[PDB]
Amino acid sequence: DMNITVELTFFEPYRLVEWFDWDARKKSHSAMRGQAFAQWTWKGKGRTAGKSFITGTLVRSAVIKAVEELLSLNNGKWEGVPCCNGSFQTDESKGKKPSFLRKRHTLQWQANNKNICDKEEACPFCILLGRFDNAGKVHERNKDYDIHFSNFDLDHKQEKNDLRLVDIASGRILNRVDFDTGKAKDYFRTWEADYETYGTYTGRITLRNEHAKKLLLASLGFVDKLCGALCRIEVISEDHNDELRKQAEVIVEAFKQNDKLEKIRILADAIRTLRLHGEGVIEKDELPDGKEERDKGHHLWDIKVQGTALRTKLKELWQSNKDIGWRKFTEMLGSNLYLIYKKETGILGDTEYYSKAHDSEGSDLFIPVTPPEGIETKEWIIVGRLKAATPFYFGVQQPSDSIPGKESLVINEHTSFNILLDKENRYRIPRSALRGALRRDLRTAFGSGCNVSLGGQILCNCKVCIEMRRITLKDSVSDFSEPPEIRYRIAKNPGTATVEDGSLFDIEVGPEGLTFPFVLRYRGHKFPEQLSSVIRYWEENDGKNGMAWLGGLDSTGKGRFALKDIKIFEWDLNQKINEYIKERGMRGKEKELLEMGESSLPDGLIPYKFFEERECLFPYKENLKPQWSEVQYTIEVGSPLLTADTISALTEPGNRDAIAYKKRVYNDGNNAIEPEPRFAVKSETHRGIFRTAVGRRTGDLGKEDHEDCTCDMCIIFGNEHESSKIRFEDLELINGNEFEKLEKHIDHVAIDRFTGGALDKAKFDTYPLAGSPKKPLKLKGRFWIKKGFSGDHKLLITTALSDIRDGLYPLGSKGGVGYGWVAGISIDDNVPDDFKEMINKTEMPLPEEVEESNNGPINNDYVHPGHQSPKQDHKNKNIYYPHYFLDSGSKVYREKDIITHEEFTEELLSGKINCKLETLTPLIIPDTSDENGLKLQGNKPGHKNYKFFNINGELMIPGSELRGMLRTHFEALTKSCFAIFGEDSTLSWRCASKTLGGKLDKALHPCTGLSDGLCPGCHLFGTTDYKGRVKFGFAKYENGPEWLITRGNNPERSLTLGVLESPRPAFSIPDDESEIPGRKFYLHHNGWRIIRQKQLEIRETVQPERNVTTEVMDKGNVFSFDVRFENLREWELGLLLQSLDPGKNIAHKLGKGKPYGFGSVKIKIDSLHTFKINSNNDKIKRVPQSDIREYINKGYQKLIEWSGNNSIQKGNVLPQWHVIPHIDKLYKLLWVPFLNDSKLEPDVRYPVLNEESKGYIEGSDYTYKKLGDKDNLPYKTRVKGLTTPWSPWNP
Amino acid sequence: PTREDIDRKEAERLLDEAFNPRTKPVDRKKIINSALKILIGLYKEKKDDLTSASFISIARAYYLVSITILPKGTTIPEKKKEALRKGIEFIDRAINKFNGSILDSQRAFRIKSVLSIEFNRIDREKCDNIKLKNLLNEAVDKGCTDFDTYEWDIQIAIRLCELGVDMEGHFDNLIKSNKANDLQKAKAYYFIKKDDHKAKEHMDKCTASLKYTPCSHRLWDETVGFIERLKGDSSTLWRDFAIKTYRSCRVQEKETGTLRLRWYWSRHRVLYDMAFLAVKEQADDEEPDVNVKQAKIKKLAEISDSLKSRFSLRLSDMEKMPKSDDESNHEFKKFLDKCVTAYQDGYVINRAKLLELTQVPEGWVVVHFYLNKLEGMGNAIVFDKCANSWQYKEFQYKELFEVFLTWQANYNLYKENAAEHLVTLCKKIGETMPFLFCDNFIPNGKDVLFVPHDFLHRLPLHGSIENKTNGKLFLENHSCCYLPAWSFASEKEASTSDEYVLLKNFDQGHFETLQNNQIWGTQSVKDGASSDDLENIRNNPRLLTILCHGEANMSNPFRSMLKLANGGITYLEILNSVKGLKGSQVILGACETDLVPPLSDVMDEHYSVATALLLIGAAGVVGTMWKVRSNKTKSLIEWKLENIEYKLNEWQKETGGAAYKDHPPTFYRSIAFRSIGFPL
RNA sequence: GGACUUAAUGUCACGGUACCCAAUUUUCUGCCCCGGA
RNA sequence: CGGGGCAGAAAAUUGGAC
Ligand SMILES: [Zn+2]
Ligand SMILES: [Zn+2]
Ligand SMILES: [Zn+2]
Ligand SMILES: [Zn+2]
Repeated sequence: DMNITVELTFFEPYRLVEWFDWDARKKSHSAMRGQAFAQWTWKGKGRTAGKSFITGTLVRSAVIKAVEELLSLNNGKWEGVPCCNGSFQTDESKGKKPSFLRKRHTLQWQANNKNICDKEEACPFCILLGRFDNAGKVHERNKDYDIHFSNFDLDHKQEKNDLRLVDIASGRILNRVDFDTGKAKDYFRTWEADYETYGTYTGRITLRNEHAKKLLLASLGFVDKLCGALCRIEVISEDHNDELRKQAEVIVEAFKQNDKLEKIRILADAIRTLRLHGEGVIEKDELPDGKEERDKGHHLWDIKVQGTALRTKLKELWQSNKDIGWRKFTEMLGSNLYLIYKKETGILGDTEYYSKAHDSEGSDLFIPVTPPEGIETKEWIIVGRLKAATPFYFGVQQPSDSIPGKESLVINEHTSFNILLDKENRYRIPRSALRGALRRDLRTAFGSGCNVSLGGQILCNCKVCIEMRRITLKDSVSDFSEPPEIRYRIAKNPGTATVEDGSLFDIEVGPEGLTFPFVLRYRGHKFPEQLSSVIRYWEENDGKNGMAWLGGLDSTGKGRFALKDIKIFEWDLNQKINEYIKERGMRGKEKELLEMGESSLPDGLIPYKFFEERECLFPYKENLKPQWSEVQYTIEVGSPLLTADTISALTEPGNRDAIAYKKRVYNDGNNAIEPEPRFAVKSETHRGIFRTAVGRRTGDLGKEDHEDCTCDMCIIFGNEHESSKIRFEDLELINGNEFEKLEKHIDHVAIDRFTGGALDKAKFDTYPLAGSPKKPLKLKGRFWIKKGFSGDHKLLITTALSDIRDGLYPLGSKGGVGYGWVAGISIDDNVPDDFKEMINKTEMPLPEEVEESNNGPINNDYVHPGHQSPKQDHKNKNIYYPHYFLDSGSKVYREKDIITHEEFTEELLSGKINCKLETLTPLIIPDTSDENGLKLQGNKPGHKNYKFFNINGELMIPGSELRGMLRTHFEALTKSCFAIFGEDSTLSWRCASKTLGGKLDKALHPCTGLSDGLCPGCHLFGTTDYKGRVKFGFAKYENGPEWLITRGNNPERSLTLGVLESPRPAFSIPDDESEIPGRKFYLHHNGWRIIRQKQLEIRETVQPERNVTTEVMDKGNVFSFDVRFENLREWELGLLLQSLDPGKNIAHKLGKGKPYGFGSVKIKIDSLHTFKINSNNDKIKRVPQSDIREYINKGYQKLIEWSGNNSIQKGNVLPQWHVIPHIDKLYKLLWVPFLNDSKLEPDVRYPVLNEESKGYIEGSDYTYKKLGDKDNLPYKTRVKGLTTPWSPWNP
Repeated sequence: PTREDIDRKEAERLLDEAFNPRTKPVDRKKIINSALKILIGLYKEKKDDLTSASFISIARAYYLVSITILPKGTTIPEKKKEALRKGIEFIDRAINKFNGSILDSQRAFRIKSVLSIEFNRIDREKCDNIKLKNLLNEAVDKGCTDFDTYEWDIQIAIRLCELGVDMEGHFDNLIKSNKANDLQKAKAYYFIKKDDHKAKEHMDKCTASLKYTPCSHRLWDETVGFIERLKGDSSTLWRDFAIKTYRSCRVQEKETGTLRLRWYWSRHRVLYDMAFLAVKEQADDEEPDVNVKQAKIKKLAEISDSLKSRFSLRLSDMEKMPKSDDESNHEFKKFLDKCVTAYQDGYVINRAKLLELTQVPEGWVVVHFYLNKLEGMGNAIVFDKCANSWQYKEFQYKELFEVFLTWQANYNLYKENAAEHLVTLCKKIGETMPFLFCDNFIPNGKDVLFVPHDFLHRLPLHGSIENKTNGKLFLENHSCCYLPAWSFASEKEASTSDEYVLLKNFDQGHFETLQNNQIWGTQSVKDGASSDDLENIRNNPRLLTILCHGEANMSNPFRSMLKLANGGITYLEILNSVKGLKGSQVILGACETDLVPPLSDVMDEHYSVATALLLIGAAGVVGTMWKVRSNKTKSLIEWKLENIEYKLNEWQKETGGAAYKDHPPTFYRSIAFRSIGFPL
């Protein structure tokens, strides 16, 4: 008779359940499921407190199981005293059933006994079992028990026995995944406790027979698991969150009052990222300010929240709080605001299923197993580390629904997608995910398996379950406790090629390069070969990649781990069991073993040297290796690249509108985040490009919905019923160290279509990476392909790769103006040979090029008559105005059957155009990145100096200017609507009726929706709700003599301009009695000599700082660029070709200084190609001149049909463009009068100051005073002179 | 609002068109989805509001929703339960509404009552009989007795009458109404007036009409439930009712889907058990003539044979179906469409050659086995050709199952070392069925053909040990043969060539003396035989051995494939490919547990590849029941090569396989062989 | 020392991967002439 | 006798499948 007190310690999180009476336990499914957990009971009605305990019956069950195993391992003996088989059966008659009714196998052995166990004598097994006692199924005095187990209580030894459940436990949800499809079902939830603070339980055990003490102690020392975690057994506030929620409600009310509600996700969940910065950013107010007038620009930080602005704000609230911390403050503010907004804004198949407990007659059996005598048992341990080669993600649910103790409704789900962490904000790998991945890989390696069933009257006997019943793992935590980053994701509408409705969400991911502990234990007779195959598959070494997939989002390449530093040891349970008991099997001391020398290992633990290498196991060669195949390639980009990032752009202090994407990478060495970020292109874009290309190729993108569809896309890329069979990864820049300035500053602006001046609130800039044709960027990535693909699918993938190589799909944003254009693709040499052979087969063969008959420089043959007023005056006497207005319409044709982007129609062409540009007058393309480039802002302050646009020291022309010029020309030709206009403006004299938008005609207003109809210009070039069908690229420099070298005081490659400022709309409209004339155009001349000669004392104390100095380009320079189009009709292509080159003696205008005769260029077409997409997979070819002339004639026919006249007959008429009035008027504006030997140099100048000018010459009195009064020039005469080209103002 | 009435009127067209059976289920599911989604959005838009008249429509559409969500399940759907459970909550709130209209309240109570009836049909613990009784009484109180226009009132009245509520005041209008089928009239006649003639006539008409109703229909469920209720009351009509229903079911089942198919409705096992019980009970009488008794026993054997023929499968398996070019593309799709349409029909509108059992060669004895689940009893029917007699007996199988499970569990861990439990299993088999060793049941010195049942298919019936001090084996005095069903026996005349074939594919050179003998055929692929190499024998040889592995499939019997040097030939492929093995003798190397999966229940209807070989035209197969060493297989192959005119039991007996007391390993290694096929 | 808090000849819950589907993108020329105490 | 404008606007922030 003795009383021993024992304590129990946990090393992993364990599980908790609510306590119910045995009679009432049948009503609750969760209580029936959790019958082997720890129990929790409330203390008072309507309470949130209580205390937890562990029943002694469960400990008794574990102890007797350990006794059975120990006796089995020693052939039914212990310390030389034999034991018998015991008893585990009862009769329904003459008695009653026990309360738990075992459902597993029982280890048995040979009796080897001579005396039947009775009340006078019994073996230690029959003493530990309450066989011959005075206590039965009813507890009466507790004294009759020969051996008694008491309840185990939590050690609240410190203080505050009033313990709350919210401070000990937390909620989580698990699920079951189907092997064949990859989807899940029948989830369930449980409770998880904290082992670091509440992990000790104390209880008492009473024993009254001295014939089983040693066996009981050994069994106590042999128990390894309890309540779902590894265990050891030894023998001795409201104010904060309330105020912040009130402030969040105040901010929501203010946002709704200001009519900015969808913007709330630009404040909330976007200021949450400040947890990665620290308090320094707010303590110094280094936020990127807003300029917007250089006085009080908001840049997100000036709001109307019923007080001061949002800048006289949390800088005064962090000081107020200073308690929860920066991280908690930002996180709680963001979460509260997001939840409030989601609440403000916003069928079947839930199927939460718990395994039932069966009850039927004849459903209980006793199955004994007798192992052979002489067999040996061992115990193997595997230790190592798991390294993340890619960002990972383990999913959880919203914390508002994970409160342990609490909980007419339909589906409504969030969009935040949190990640799993512990109470100290460290990263965690749960045991359930590792066990699931291991089971899946084991079933794959074996070749056969079973789908897990939950009823379980008899346990399964398949190949996988037998091995899985011997495998033990551990929970893993890291040493990194820093906030994670956020990935954004959208979807595209296949129709308009724009962002679709309800298509935004975000996920949280961890860094790449972290390491986690790894433990695995196996107990049995022989170490399997499938487990070795799985371990070798997971390991990485000498050019091999680890192939461990963990967690979710495997389709976008998230969570590929690698196993390293593997060590394998081995116990011997037939002669070294005392050492195993004494050392407790190294439970909870595995890192020491990972970092221990060979000589320091304790007795019984020896290294294992029989671990097979690769290529010698039959598995992993027929099952595991061909599972996933790797394809690697490099992409060369010869254009600036910009994958936009908004939150970073509005958070970092650079004060830039848009910046590039980058990520954080963890470094194993020195255990720190590498402070140099890495630029990359996200795997989501990589997947989307391939999916869209394949869908458009095979024509499955046009289907309305894919609920139960099984199209080709649903087979290759998966759908909501089955997972995807292709997995993508990231494209990372690899040659970033070869650039002296990796990023370039580029500016953009929008030009009004009426006054030729920059529009209001239309200025913006980008910060892309720097790429040039002679120095391109390099990106390297990969993707994986599953086995079982047919030849057609491989052909489709190869065709998609070839399409990407050719340049059909640019990367990033702003691809219509020359960004992200691909130059070539270089496949690696380790890809499968058949893939390379297919790439060679599908490579574009020799095109059907014309044998130099009519495939040379295509030059138009057309002569415009030109204006006759300057033709009859070769003495240069008349004076003309720099600009005139063009009037047409108003009758705009609109189309409703607009062409979608999701199909290559058979009767529509798609190709590319190559052209050259030649300059006639000096060209100026300013570079606004540096305002002091010539380095002359010293002795002369306030004088801006630019140079010519260049990337890596190569002169270029941006595609935006070319796109704008040709778009304006096409709009003028096709009498489309005004794309850019200043709707609101007022006019004053030295008080009008309406604004400038009221005088504009109704039909000429810009298109605002896809229902009314799209004019040809908007239908061809694009709108905010409709992506355009043409693309333009950058132009490079090929040859040319030099810059415009002069001889003065400044550098010879520079010039000083004059005064140009403030276009005045209130000049063509005298007072409220006239409508707008229309588009404004300039004229070609040679007035740039006046600036050149008046230089050198154009600067001598006449213009202090109103002028600028910039480099110039000389005549005879050549540039070359490309133009792309797809799904084009015939007359559309004809009009495009005609506008790209109207003919001879007609040119365009481009650059700065147009009213001074600067920037006149001519464009000629070098060639033209067109690829045809049919069932036979046709290739590209060069068209002859005849079909091009047919295209132009068809365009003329369409235009003359649009004219509406019926008197003029239609047919095969040679193209005379002077017949149409507005076309002739437009072409009169672009006539070059100094090209041939017909110099006829005119004189075009703005009117000079009245009497005190500098260049004013006596005579005609051309100043504004004479032509500014209604005595010498009536208003109607002024309007007529303005709306008539080449009209002299000399008289 | 003025929007609410127009929206309800527009959305009611789609919900009232749901009573049109013309539309296919694939479109019915989407139209009802749209008709439900137009209404459910109003809930999340107008939370805590509505006119309380469109509130009942949410529950009414939800009732019809659980018509297409029922399939794609194995044994019980988890969404059919959820649909009614959710529709109850969306009608409880409509009940609490204070509109106060008469017709609206009547319709709401009608919908609630029918939903509760369905819930009680599919779930009892969540809806007891008392609650249903009270709800139906309340529905009757409001005046839900419009029998002339709506069958829902008829269903409510029948359900109330079946519970014990007297309904004499509505019987006349219940009978008169034309919207009542035959079963409802039979129930009204039996449960109200206690009449028998009208009930017999009406349910006879119903059973006769049942011949043209697929097994997916609910009418089968109602019929079996009514027959079970009649049996519970100790009536007399059930004995004939069960037999007639079984006849109708057997006639209807003959649709010939790939020659072996079913649907797996919940019933069709209790129905067969009830028919068996009724026939046995009516045969237990002391009729003055014995010919009627012989006819009754022959009918019992006929019922057993009709049950044992085919096997059933579930939708998860019959969808994930390996395909061929001839049958899988057409017959499977037609069967699937027919079954689905039949399932979604009654919920919308209510309105070789088989031989002879007595054709056996002289000197043969046939034994038929049947395991009754309704009463937990065993049966054994024998027929003697010479004496022209039939007998039957009974036994208990509640501990034989446990002994077999113990043997299987020990064998799965210690293959050879589990030979001690085999002796115990054989002794238990001998003790449980003592009529095998009785001269009055099976005369000594004859041939025995076994036709076992579900879990008896895996027992070595030829190695039983008699229950005495020095009991002997069964095969010592007899010579046994096996057959999965009597329907697999066909007339066959031995007209074949005299060539031998070999097909070897293994991992190690365990067969070195083999593959080098002179007598092997020239079409042998001994060096890595492939799947299409088997299809190159077309001369009807006499012997053929295939030494290779096997792959086991746990759910689809059609997916188990024979392991070769290729992707493998499966059950469907072996039925659709091999055409040149008619009338020959086949020998397999060593596999009987590498193909069939382990079993957990008392039943199993899985088939091996030996039945596939029997289906293509082979006259007999010889295989090993469990894994043995290659020495015995090679010795048997050489013995079969040397001669074919000697029996197999003689070889087993002369090799000392009857020494189970001395060396259990010898018994284990020797009694593993058995012969499949009936020599006609 | 004890209830709140177990029942004893029978607890495979280490019997279940929060799992599947979606391109931060569409559109826009770093341009320029009359004035008002 | 005198004089600088613009340094972004407009939309999509979740839908389903179980
Ligand atoms: Zn004992
Ligand atoms: Zn299994
Ligand atoms: Zn599809
Ligand atoms: Zn337009």
